[PDB]
Amino acid sequence: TVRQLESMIRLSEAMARMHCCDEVQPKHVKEAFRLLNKSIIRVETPEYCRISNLIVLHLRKVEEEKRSELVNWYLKEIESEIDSEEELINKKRIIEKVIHRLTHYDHVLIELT
Amino acid sequence: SQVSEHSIIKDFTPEHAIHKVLQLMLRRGEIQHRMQRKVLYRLK
Repeated sequence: TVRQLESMIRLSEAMARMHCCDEVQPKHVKEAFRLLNKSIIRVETPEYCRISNLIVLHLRKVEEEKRSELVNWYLKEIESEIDSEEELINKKRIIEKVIHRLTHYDHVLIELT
Repeated sequence: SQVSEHSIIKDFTPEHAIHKVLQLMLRRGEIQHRMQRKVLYRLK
């Protein structure tokens, strides 16, 4: 939030005050940012690349505004860039996951990316 | 379609009530009833 910005200002001032400086140089700001960024931890959940798939395909379904045509239109549209006979089963598996955890009624009305 | 909602009126053998009950179902939840209106209404 913006409180992180004020924390960065405070930390950079302290970093300068440590070196008995009369004005904050960008090295102090760099150290304050580095410390603040390093403190914040990534939340690890058990593959997690699937959210990349969900966002990229939900975006396309948003752009377009049955299952039969639309399912395989999805199972072509994301295959347009990298060759594999093995990520199709992956995409259909995650699509089934999304169907049966109620994120697809073909792009339910109440779902924010 | 709403005309199908009238066909199910005919085969059972009122418009205000048939629309009111579906209208309540629309605020009831999400499954099988939002999905018939969420796209038909926007496509008219």
